[PDB]
Amino acid sequence: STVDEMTKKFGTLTIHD
Amino acid sequence: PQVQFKLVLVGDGGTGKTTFVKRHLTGEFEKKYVATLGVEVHPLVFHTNRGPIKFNVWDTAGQEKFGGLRDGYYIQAQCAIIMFDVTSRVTYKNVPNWHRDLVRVCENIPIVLCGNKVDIKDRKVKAKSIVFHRKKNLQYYDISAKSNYNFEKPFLWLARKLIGDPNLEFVAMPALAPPEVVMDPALAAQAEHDLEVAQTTALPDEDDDL
Amino acid sequence: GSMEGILDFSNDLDIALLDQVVSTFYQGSGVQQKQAQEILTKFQDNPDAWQKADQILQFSTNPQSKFIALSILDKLITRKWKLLPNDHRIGIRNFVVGMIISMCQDDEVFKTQKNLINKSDLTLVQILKQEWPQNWPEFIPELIGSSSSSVNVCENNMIVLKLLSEEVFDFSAEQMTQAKALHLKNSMSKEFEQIFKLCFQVLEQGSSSSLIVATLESLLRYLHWIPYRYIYETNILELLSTKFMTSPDTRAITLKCLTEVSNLKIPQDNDLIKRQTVLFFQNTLQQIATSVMPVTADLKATYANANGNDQSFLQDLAMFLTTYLARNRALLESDESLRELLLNAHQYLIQLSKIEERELFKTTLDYWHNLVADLFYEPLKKHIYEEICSQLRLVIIENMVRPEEIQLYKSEREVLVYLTHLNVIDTEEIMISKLARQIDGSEWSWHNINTLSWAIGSISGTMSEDTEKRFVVTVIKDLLGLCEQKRGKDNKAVVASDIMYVVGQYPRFLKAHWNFLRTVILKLFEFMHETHEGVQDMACDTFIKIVQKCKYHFVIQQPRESEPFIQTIIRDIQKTTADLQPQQVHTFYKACGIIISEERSVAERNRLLSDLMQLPNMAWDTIVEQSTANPTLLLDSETVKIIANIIKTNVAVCTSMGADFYPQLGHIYYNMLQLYRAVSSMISAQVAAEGLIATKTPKVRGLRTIKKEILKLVETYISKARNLDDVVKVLVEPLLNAVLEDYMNNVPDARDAEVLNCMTTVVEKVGHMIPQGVILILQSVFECTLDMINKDFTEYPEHRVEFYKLLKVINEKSFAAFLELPPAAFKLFVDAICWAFKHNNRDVEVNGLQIALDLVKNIERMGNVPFANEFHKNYFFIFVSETFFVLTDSDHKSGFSKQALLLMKLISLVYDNKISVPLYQEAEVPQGTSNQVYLSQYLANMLSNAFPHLTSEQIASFLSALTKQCKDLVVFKGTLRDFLVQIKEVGGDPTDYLFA
Amino acid sequence: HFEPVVTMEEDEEVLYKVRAKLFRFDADAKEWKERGTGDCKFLKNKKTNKVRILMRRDKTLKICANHIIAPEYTLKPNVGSDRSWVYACTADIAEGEAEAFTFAIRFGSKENADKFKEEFEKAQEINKK
Ligand SMILES: Nc1nc2c(ncn2[C@@H]2O[C@H](COP(=O)(O)OP(=O)(O)OP(=O)(O)O)[C@@H](O)[C@H]2O)c(=O)[nH]1
Ligand SMILES: [Mg+2]
Ligand code: NA
Repeated sequence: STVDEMTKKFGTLTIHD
Repeated sequence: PQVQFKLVLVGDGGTGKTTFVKRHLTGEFEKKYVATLGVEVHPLVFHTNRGPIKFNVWDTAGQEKFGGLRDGYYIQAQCAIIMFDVTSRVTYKNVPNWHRDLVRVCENIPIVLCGNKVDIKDRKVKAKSIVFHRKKNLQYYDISAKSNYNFEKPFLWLARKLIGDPNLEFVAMPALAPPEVVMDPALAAQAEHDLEVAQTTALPDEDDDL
Repeated sequence: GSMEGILDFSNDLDIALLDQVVSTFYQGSGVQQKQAQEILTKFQDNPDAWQKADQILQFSTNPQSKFIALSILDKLITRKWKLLPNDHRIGIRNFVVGMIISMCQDDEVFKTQKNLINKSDLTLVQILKQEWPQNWPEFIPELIGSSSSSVNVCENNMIVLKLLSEEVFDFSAEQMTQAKALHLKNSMSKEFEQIFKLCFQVLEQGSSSSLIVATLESLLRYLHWIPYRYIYETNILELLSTKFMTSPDTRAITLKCLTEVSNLKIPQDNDLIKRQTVLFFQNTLQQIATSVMPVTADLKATYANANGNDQSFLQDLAMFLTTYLARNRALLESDESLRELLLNAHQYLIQLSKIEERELFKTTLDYWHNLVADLFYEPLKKHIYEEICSQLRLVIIENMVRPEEIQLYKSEREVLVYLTHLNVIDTEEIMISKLARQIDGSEWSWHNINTLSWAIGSISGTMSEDTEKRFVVTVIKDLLGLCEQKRGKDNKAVVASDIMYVVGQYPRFLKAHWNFLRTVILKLFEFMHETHEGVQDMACDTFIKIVQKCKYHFVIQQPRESEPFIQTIIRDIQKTTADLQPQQVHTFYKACGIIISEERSVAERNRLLSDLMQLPNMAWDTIVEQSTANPTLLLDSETVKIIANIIKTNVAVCTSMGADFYPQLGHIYYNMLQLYRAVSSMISAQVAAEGLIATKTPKVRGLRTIKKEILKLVETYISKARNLDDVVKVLVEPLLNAVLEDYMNNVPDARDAEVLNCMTTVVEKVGHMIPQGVILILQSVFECTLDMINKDFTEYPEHRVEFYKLLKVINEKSFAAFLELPPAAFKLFVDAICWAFKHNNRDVEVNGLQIALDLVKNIERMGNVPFANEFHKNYFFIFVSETFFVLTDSDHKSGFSKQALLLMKLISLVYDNKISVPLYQEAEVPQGTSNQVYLSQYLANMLSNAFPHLTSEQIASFLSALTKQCKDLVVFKGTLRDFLVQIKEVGGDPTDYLFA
Repeated sequence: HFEPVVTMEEDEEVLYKVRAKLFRFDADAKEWKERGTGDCKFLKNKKTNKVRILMRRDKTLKICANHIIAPEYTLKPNVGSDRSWVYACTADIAEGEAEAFTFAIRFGSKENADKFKEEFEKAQEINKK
């Protein structure tokens, strides 16, 4: 679950505000 | 101007001593190897935050047959650049020799060791091998007269040691408002002619990035 | 005008006119200075100029004139000295000794004219090299005798003895014969008892700092060669480590002396020497702590401020501590009472390591590597250095460098990987808490987050898998939080790059966690659409970087996935790469190629290959249909871009797939070679219409790119090809007909050097299977390329280089192609090889000598047949004399070894009677004459004419020795180097060649 | 109270900035020589409304181009480049005193070179006024 919650945060990574 | 220092540039023939200086004087890149006969003195000014600094650059001859006065050129030099070629192992083997003759005339001066031609893909004198500077207290810089990699560095370092300020930086020289020169009929002929030859002589190194 | 008077040697030299010319040079400028320079040079090079030297040295008041007088004398002494009459030799010795003594007596001149004094000493030292000790046996006793009287003379005699030691022991190898080096070395070694006696007395009785520095400066040079007993069995270690570390004028030189002491040859099993080696180190550190700075001093701030000679001193300190501790730290690790000394010296190195100076940092990092390696392997050591190592972790992390600065990065990573193993818990802590200080903003900057990322990625695969997992998740969570926190897409891009940098460095984690790997790759595909500077490159770099490491996880079907992910990448390949530049697309395609190579089912790999090449094959086919039916469309520059990108895309895939690329190559091969011909026609047509300037135009350079990328694709494939039957049967014959005639029949400026490069790879891989094709290659490119490059050494640099590679590999692989050359054409082959000898360009020089050497081996391998017999009668003495010419002209020193090897091989053939024919022609020598005798006779004559100042004895001796030594290579080289010294001077000793 | 612890481009606005390499034609030889590489700026003076080219070299920051974008100058193409312009300059003061040059200036791509020619002509339309 710790790896999966991290994977989900990674999904939303963006360069824009 | 009044604050000026004599610099001696020494090292094997072909290493790019003159090319390096010409790049600093005019901005150009000399492709041809035309050996220096003895020495050529070239005045070279930099603008710094502590006023302007000038180097009298004695560009000396690396080949032995064109060597001229040899260590006669080193007398009362206040700093030096020892140059070699990272593509040619023998130029780095001769660095101890160039240093020997230099320090015997110039006992106590700031010296930079420069490994030129690092732009070349097949490098022969590896970074790992370059250690001669350590015990002799020389500053070392990988440079390239072609790519301008670290080309400012040797002069910046020497400037700092000679003036005695480690925070000395180079700065933008003052840009005066240029003139509004209207052109006359009497120069229109030779400008017309010179432009015809220019357009129809291709620019060097079109594969380069800029 | 008046300045060219001194060149008129028919009159007495006007000394005031010399000083004008000398002043004008050293103090003038512009035209004035440059005219004076050429006249000083013509004066100095005048062979008679030395006669007017004692004239200058007594009459002139200018030191610069006197310096040039000594420079002219110095030239005579090293080169024409034994040619002089014996009264001149004594006369010159007398006024060099007399001038030196004269200048030392006068305190004004002794102080102010250091440059002229030191040059006089060096000029004296050249005389000693000629005359001492055989013709000056009482030099050393009379030197030591004068040193008691005048302190100035004593100090100057230390400078002389320093320079003497240098020229005998440090700089003799190049500049003297082996026999003369040994003579001077034994002669110095025999009288050193008396010299050390003087130095040690001067160092104890120590009245004068300039004298003491001069003595310590000489000592430094003695330490390169003297036996350890002079250091250990006298009191001199106590003096160096205590007395001379206190005073700052002596400190610098003393530390360099102790640095060299630490490298002395020492018996490794004697407990008094071990206590004595501990003692001097203990003292030296004690003086630093109380006289210079304590262990807690911020040396980063000191060095940066650059006062006095502090930077040189701190450099010397690093050198001293590293040198000693590398050799001797074992002596301090077992005693309890030496533990503080051990750790204090290491703490100084920790503080030295914080200094902002790349080259210094490198020096200390070599030591840190040495240590942590030893702590990783050696039992029971690491616990001693737990506190030193913990600080080092911070020092290395805070100074981490980008991977692109290859070498400094490698050393850092190595050290950091050892320190991570030694204590994983501490490393993780230090890295995480540094991350928290990026989040809180105290240490926040673009540079600082980048260095931490490079540091975190450097220790990959060192932690346990289970610890790594927790560490990476924590690091990635925090970096994601940092991106979301930050504002302005400059800041966001720096962190996104670092996030993606770090995940790229942990493939083991990506391998274990498919879900996460998939997210990272899809995120990179979103980043391939960002216009912001650097982002698309970073996305493509990271993609192929992940792909290289985790290849298997793309090519197989994962759990809960309908297909292997390679298929999913290929389907949206148009959409994914739509906003990328052409070179970035090629990297994408190259990456896709790596993955496809892992599929070992042939049907599937070929299917994936054709799927991957879909867009470029559909673009290709429509261009072929267009431009074959009407070649008018090939003039458009936009079509030329599209075609070059298709070929470049093929090169990129072929690079990563190699032998697996064949089915794609087969799809385009024949149409591609037809395109090559069509493009060639346009280039030749444009050249006739526009002139040689056409080759510079964007129009023609575009077309030439097409040809070059076609040549590059084929070269790339054949270099890696596994099925050589199909290379010969299908690829070769079409390729040769397409490229060879076009090359030959273009003007030199339109010839692509890549044609040569391509052919080299063909001859390399399959030359042995195509003897008729290799003959075709020579006929088409040999003579016409040789004519481009045989006028000068500069023009057509790439062609020149690739030309000798091709001849090299032909001479190795299909030597029979040279046999079928007409005799006239085979003569040009020999001419071309020797032409390569004379190049300064190392690429050409090395192959020139290599070809020459292999040719000789190939002719030898034929044995007693008429081609090999005719080859020796025609070309043996050409290679011998052409090799000798480059060995002895002082402009091809870089090629010495392979020159020597080639020369030995040529000589060994005659010594072993391997040439089965008279090298001499009809009636030139008596009938019953061996090649050995005629070889000695030919060379004796050759050298006599090339070097007329050598005696017949010098030459006959040299050759007798050289031919004896033609089985032992390094000895042979020794004899050659002796000959290179002797040709630079007159009256060299012929017995020097018996040195064995 | 506690006492505390005790270029000449100011008057100008940046209209266009592009990265470029500048050459001068040495008429005596038959060759171009590099003069500098860096940011080439178009600078409108707030007093006179006069636009000039200012181009400095990287790192040393020495001036390698300093002249008015005069209405009379015309940008010609070079034979060996699709991303370059060449033109006569009657007075440049990058070295010190005014002096005539045949300049050529090459950009990263054709698209930049085209935008240069557009902005260059816009500058000339200001200097006629
Ligand atoms: N690739 C590359 N070539 C260089 C560089 N610097 C110089 N060269 C080449 O070196 C050749 C000769 O350089 P010079 O400056 O004449 O060398 P030098 O040391 O002045 O020669 P001497 O005057 O004989 O001492 C030229 O053809 C240059 O093209 C460099 O940074 N990179
Ligand atoms: Mg030169
Ligand atoms: Na890394």
